[PDB]
Amino acid sequence: YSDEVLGATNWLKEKSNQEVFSFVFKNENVQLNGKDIGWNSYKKELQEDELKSLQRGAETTWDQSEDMEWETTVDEMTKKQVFIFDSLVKKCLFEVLNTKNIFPGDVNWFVQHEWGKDQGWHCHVLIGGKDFSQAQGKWWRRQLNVYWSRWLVTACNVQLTPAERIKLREIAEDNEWVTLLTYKHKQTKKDYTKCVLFGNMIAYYFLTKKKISTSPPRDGGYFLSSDSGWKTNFLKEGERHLVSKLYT
Ligand code: NI
Repeated sequence: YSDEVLGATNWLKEKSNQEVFSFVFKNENVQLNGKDIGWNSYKKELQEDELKSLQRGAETTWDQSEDMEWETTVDEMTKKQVFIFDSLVKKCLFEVLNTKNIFPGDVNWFVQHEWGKDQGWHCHVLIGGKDFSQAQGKWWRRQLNVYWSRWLVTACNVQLTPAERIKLREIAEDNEWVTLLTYKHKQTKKDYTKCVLFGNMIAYYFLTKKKISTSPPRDGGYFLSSDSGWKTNFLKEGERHLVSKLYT
C-alpha cells in the first residue's frame, strides 16, 4: 500500500465513469521501390524541443517502472523506437488539443504501448474531458491521423525520395494508421463512435496486461504506460496489478 499505488487507485476511481475516446496509433509494413519500411524504421530523434522533452519523459518512465528483481532483455532498438513513438503520439494529441484551444489540464488521457500477436507494436490512447463530445470522434481520428502520418514521414530513418515520402504519407492516411473505437457494424452501414469509461478500462483491462521483458516480445504484452496525472507511469507490473485489486 505505497502512496504511489494508493494515489493511482484513487485518481482512477474518481474518473471511473468519465467517457473518453479510444484510439490506437499503429503502423504497418511498407515496401516502396524495394525499400523496406518496418515497424521500427522511424528512429530519427528530431531536435524539436517539445519532442525531445517528451522522449526524455518516456525514457525515465521506462527507467522508473523497471523491476530489477528480474532481468530485462528487451532489445535496445525496440526501447528506443517505443520512446520515440511515445513522443510522437503525444505530439499529435497536443497538436489537436491546440487546434481546439483545449487547456491540457482539462483533459484526461492514458497512453499504453503494446505488442499484439498479429500487428506487433501499437499504442492505445484514451482521451476525453469536458471539451469533448461523442460526435467529435471522427474529426479527432482524422486530425490525429494527419499529424501521425506527418510525424512518421519526418521521423522515418529510411532514405526516401520525395515521391516515396509522399507515398508513405498517403499510405499512413488512407490505411488509417490511427483507428477509433466504434460499435460493431456492417461495412455499408454507419459506424458510431464508441466512448469508453476511463478509470474502468484502465483498471480492469490495460493494467491487467503482462510486461514485455524479452525480444521477441510476449504476445499481448505492454511496454510502457503513462497518463495525464503521471499516476500509472512509474508503476511496476506488480504494482499495476495491486491497483486493479484495490480499485475493485
Ligand atoms: Ni492492444
